[PDB]
Amino acid sequence: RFSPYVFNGGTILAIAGEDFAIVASDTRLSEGFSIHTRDSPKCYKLTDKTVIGCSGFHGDCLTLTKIIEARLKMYKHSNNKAMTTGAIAAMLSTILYSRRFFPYYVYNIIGGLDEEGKGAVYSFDPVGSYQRDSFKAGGSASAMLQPLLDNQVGFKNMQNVEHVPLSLDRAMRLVKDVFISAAERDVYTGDALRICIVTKEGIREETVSLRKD
Amino acid sequence: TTTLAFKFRHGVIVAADSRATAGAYIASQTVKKVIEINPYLLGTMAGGAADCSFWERLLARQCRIYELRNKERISVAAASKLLANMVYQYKGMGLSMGTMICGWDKRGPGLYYVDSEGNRISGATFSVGSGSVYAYGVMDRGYSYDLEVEQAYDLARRAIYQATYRDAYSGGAVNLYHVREDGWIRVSSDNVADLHEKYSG
Amino acid sequence: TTIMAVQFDGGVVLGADSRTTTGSYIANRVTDKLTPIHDRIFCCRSGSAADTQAVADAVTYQLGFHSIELNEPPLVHTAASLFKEMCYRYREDLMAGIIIAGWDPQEGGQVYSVPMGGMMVRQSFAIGGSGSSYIYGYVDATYREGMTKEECLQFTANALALAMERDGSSGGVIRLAAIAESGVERQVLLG
Amino acid sequence: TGYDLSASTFSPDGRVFQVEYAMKAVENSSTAIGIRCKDGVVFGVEKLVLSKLYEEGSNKRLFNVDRHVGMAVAGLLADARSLADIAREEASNFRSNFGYNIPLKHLADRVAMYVHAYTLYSAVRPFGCSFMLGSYSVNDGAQLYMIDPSGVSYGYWGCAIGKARQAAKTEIEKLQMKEMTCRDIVKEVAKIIYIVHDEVKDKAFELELSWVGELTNGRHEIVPKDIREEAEKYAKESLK
Amino acid sequence: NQYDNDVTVWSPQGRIHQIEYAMEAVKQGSATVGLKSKTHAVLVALKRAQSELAAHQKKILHVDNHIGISIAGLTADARLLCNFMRQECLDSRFVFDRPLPVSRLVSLIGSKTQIPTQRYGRRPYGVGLLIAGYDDMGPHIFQTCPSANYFDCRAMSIGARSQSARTYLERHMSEFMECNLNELVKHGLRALRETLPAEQDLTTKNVSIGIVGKDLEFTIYDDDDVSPFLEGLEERPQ
Amino acid sequence: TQNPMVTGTSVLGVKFEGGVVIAADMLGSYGSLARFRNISRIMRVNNSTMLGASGDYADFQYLKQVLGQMVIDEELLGDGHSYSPRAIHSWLTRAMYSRRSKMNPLWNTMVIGGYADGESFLGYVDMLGVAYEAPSLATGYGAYLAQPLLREVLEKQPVLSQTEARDLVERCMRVLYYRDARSYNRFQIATVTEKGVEIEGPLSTETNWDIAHMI
Amino acid sequence: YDRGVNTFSPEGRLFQVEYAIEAIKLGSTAIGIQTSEGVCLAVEKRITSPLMEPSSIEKIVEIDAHIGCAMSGLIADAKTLIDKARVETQNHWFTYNETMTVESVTQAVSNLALQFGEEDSRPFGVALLFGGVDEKGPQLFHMDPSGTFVQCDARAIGSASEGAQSSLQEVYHKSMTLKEAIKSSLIILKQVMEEKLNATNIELATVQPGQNFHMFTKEELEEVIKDI
Repeated sequence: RFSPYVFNGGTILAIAGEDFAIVASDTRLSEGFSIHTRDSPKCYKLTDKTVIGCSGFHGDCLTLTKIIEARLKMYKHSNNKAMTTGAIAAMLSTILYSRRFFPYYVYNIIGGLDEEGKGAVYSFDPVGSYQRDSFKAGGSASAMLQPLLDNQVGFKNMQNVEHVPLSLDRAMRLVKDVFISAAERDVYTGDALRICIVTKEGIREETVSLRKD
Repeated sequence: TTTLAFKFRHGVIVAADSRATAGAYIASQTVKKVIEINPYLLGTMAGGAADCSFWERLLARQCRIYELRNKERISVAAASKLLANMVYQYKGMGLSMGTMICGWDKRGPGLYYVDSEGNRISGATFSVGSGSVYAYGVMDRGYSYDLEVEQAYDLARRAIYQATYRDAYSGGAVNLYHVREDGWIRVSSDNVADLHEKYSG
Repeated sequence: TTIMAVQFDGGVVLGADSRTTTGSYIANRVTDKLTPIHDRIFCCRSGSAADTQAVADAVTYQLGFHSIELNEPPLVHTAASLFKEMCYRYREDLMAGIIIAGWDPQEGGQVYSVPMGGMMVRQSFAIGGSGSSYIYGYVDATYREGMTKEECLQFTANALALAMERDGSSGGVIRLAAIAESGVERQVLLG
Repeated sequence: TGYDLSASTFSPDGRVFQVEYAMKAVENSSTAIGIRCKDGVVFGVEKLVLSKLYEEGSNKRLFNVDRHVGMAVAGLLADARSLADIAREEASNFRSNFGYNIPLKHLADRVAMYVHAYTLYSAVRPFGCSFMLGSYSVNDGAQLYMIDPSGVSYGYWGCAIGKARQAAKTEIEKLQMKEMTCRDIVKEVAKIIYIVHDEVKDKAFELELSWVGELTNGRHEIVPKDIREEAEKYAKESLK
Repeated sequence: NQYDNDVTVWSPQGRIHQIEYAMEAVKQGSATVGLKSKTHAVLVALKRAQSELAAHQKKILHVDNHIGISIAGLTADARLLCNFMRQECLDSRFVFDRPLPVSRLVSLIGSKTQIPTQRYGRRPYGVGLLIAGYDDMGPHIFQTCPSANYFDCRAMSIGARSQSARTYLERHMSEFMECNLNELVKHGLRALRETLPAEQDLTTKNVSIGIVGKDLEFTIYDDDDVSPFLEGLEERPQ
Repeated sequence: TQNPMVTGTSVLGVKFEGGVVIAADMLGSYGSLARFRNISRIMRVNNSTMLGASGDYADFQYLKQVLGQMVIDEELLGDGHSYSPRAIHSWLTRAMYSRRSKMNPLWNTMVIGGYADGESFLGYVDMLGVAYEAPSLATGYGAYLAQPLLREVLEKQPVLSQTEARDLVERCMRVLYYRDARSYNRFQIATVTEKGVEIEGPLSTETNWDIAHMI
Repeated sequence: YDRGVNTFSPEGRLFQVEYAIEAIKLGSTAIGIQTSEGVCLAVEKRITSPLMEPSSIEKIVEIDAHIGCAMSGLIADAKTLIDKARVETQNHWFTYNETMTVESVTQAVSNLALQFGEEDSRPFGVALLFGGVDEKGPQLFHMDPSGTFVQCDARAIGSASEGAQSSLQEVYHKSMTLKEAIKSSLIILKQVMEEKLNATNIELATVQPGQNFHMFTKEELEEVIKDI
């Protein structure tokens, strides 16, 4: 019959830093056993201090992106100020519960800066719960990426290894290596990488290619 | 997932794990399940996250409106009653929600149990989740009314340790809240591995 | 069941079997499968019966009302548009084999086809019905561009003859319709 | 008179003053004429700049409803805009439900019923507009219509709507309308607009000319009036 | 005079006096002047206050990234049409994913305001909009009316005693078209300083200036990018 | 539409320098019977963009009607503004999404090609609301068959000429005639430029059958 | 004539709104003063009977934990508006996890301060003073029945507001302190009131950024009274 869902895939990564938020994602849009394109960035710049990525069903990703932009403009044009990160998190959670009985089949990650100027990653689920964490991997490559970030960021399951805070460039090298290592084994991953970095001075972007198969 | 709650002479003990998986895949280890409703009300997250979060936030809204209209702090049975009447309006439509309602009352301590099946009851001990029966066993071993404060703390800590030990769907940090007569207070947030080293020998 | 519509230079030529069946039982041995809407425009139906009869009644209503408000002869494409709109509006419930044809003063004879889907197309010839695939097999063999009236009558005669002979649901008797500038000539043949 | 309040009541002699007051409201508005030729319809509106505050190309009373149908309104402007929207909506519905171009008589009857329904009830007023409808078709030719504020809608060869309603059709009828192509009728409408009210009561006016017919292949648009510049090189010769 | 009560009733001269009373209600607003160059459209309004301690009531309010409006007349209808304006912006921003042409927006404003001028039960809107925008063909300065006869201009001014402003626009509408932003803005306040009695001077706190450009987003200013615009002036020729 | 009665087939479109060429065939097959062997499957929108689709042809007629009404509406605004093809792509995507959200799909698979203001555009719209941009589109089985030829040549050469693209479309339609059961040896080529929109005639292919002489 | 909300004047204006502004005047007075240390605010109760329990009549109500209010005119229109603000504040915290700032509160109230309409009811008869602390420090806000909302630094309302504003502009400047503004306000109160100032006549409402909770003074106000 008509099915309302299809799995487009995707891979979204986020890291909460000391004063930074790094969000990176591949740009492959595929379906079944074919490739639609090799250029579709899942990352989107909302404000100067907020970047969202959306994987899963692609049409709901586009629609949700547009509705979120609309409500951003509503809040600013009503209240003369931009949102914080957690306010956007609460708003997205209320929307995802507002379509409870016909869900968005979409994974969501909001990264950005708080009002203290520190990194804050809000993870999500297709029904609309959320929490402030340091790092998440969204998409089909979630399990391929989470234990390595437990190894490096959390320093978990290690002995006599002290806690050094994560710098910027080390995190960049981490993101490049984890997407290479996941692109070696995942099929929904490759050809590019759209890396977005949130500082206290704006948004930086950077495109790192991958293997072409 | 395993929560429990038991009241005694000096208020109410509330403890839970922080593991919330996605089927056979663990999503997180640090899910703060015990939702802070007010400076005087505490709800938990028991089976399904979005329903617990949304309907307890709506309950907090309605409690604040009640207080601002009546200049008066709401009772606990009131909160369980409003929550059951709100949730019962979607019966059969597939909401999973099994939280508990705790708070201090003019009658004193308050402990109610609200399901998405609408099973609004009071009681003295409760435990919700997949590994809840483990917690029932170890708590009803260790239950009395005349316990002390550190006794109840170590009791609930032992309880969540046993529940996360035998069940696979439970783990993470062990939260521990304590309701008083004036207001609730976070006691601790203990990790399981520390408790295993501490209690194993 | 099997319906057939051929235009020529002057006008159009229609044709159908009769034999309205239910299951394997013939409910009606002779049936007026072609339906006048306006005095120069017919339609011939297929699929379910009651659906097509209700659609024919509603189209007759709207087209007569529209033609009286114009105080002018209607267009064949207008009735094609009305059938297209009403079939597409309720395509989840309808099974229509409608073919609209008829002479027009502005545009001569025209033939439009509406299948079960709801699409609308102008053709030089049309089949329709479940037992139509066979004469559809040779309608691209025997047809010649630029027939006369008698050639079209003989063409549709052999077409409906072979369809009524071969198909089980088809059969009955041959009904014909001749529409041009002049007048409407209907006859019932057998052979 | 008195007896003039609601649009549903009658008078003791039997007419509606709301209709009459709505009719002579358009009398004070600008002069707008129209005339057809043997293969097209020409519009033309005497339009005025206020003093120095306009832009010459704003708020043009020559609308364009359909591909081949447009208006030449006069009266209250916003009411004409609303009625133009209703005309666009009706032409869209006919195109949706019948798949070809709207015949002008049917369109005029539907708009006339809309006008009449707004004359019927008491909660609304009659419209303060009076406009033209021109069209062209290869199977129908040129048809030029005319709609009062009441709803009486029928056809002409020529018309005028404004102050000089009589004073334009005084000399519109001495035009040899049948044997002329509309390119001549362009400078005809130019001289008709230019003769009436050069400088008398007001200071300055401005000319627009809408244009539909066989030369546009069924299109309806404003002329390139600047191209071939038919008014002023004839207007300076029409002052003597 | 018994017929001069309601919107529906035609006058025996045909002039709806409800419309002219709405016009006179509009004429009691603040002074404001709108004027464009070929590349930059600037609208400048005047603020007023209830008291000395009180703040100044703002006139220029934001609408969209390329649309901003002036206002004179009622405030409830102003925010009502503001909400409708923002809604009409973000609807086509959602559907077509483009910024709007200004002309169809103001036609929507006229069609919105037509029904409260024809039926009974709602008064016509006392409104003083001056709308600056950027479609593909550059800046536009439109003005409105309670009669919904929206006007396109190159330089207008509405409110109280705006006639001297209009004469200033007459004697500098040849000059507005070529200059850049700075002297364009000080031409605008060399209309606003004649919208005042001459025994006082236009201060900081009473004025606001909004510039939208063909590459510049619509931005409102108050005293702070305006103290740079308030220098570069001479006194009035007393 | 739950069940498509009369389906089209694959539609091919690709950019080149200053234009986009789109071609699809003329077949109205119902199930397996080629019932309607002379149809048009490409709408010429006003001056810049252009629509080609697959799937249920009645739905395509419906969208043809609605888009024609919208385009004629904006042209009769008389404001000098038209639609960018990306605006059409946005509206069509929103329309298909709000259509499928009510559990009633329009069985379509659409290709929008448009050239406006120097920049080419080639847009895709799915039934499920999946919409994106691509230098080369191929729908239905075309994404299975002629898509690697497009991605071969565009990787080997990122830009093209008009003639190279036209010959490449000819080769891809020849291939789709070679191994698609829902294909037919009669097709129409449409090309947009800055000079306007042109639909060519019902062209044909030239096949080879020399492998049949082997066993 | 002037007979209804759906008819202008030959010169302006409503002519229903004007009678609402006239219906401001009947109420008891209230004074708030914005100070960067925090917003102080005062009111008169106008107690009739000793049976009339003084803490029961509400003048300062609590909308948010850092937002006060004061009412002036018809009590029940004010109660409706307070009810709606109490709803809407909570919805803003709901949908944003933050405090609705007081200007945005007042925009939300003044959205239907004039939505008066009986077909397609009457306009409201109360003017309101809003005091609160947003991110930009303390805020003091003054609206009207006509929805024409503006910020005021030290606004006085109601009966005898003329000489109140006069002697207020006599004493006010920008850099006032807290208790000085408190005693300066209650001086003006006991100049405009008719009864002897005591613990039951007036009540104060003080909000501070470091003292956000408890925007009220209870019987220490006696001690503030006895210092004059």
